[PDB]
Amino acid sequence: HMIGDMNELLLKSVEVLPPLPDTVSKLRKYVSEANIETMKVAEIISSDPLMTAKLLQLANSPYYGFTREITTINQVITLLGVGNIINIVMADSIRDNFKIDVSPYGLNTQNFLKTCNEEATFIANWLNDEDKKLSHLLVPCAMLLRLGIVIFSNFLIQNHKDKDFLAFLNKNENLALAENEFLGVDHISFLGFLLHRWNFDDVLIESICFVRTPHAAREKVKKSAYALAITDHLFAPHDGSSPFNAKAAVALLKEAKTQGINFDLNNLLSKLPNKAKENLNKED
Repeated sequence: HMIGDMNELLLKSVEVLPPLPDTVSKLRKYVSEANIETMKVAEIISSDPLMTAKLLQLANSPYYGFTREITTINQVITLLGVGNIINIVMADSIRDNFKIDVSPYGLNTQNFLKTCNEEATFIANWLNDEDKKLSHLLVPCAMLLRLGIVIFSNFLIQNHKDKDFLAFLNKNENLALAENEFLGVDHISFLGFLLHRWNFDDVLIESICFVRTPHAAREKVKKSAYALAITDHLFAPHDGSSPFNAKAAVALLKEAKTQGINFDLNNLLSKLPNKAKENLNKED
């Protein structure tokens, strides 16, 4: 009600975040059957929005003295070690009631999580050769973006507003308007508040915050804001890779080029998901 209050409630709601059950299963299998490879651990974590957030938070903590300097899952693994990561992923907060459930947004949770992994996979596929440093930054950006609606959904469910929210959203078809109506804030703004409070790096934060206006970001944030917006047009849960959104992704690559940010047009096109490729010529 007071500008900034909702932000603090939401913050409290994510003081404990569980891992995805799939992360727990994959990590337990890999560990039981292993000596440890960091890359295999990274591959499991990198598709988990919740662990991405908690692990980056812990890694940017004053305890380690690299505050606001850790932005990648590889850096996280390097700083934290696999031992801490295992212990955090296997942990069980018995009394904790965090719900991993995007049904308030009209989404199938299992499909949403599977598409998160396809998006993570796409980013690496698209950029690991072309711009490896950007790929390493961008996967966490995209996962953190996806965490927005996971946090919002849990909050709505904990507070018995999820049904009213879904009804409103089903009827009105605009996420930010529904969020402002029920929470007083949108999830992208909240992510900016949240990630600043948790000592994340400013370029990562601002890539997320400027995803809707990448041209308006600071010069050093533009490349990643553009790349995140391209990805989001392709992988957004509600309308990712629609004719409109597929075209809009390609267009954005060409706009970034006008400012001397060089994405290879052909490389993106050849790497587009099938849905997007097939939609590129259809009417909006």
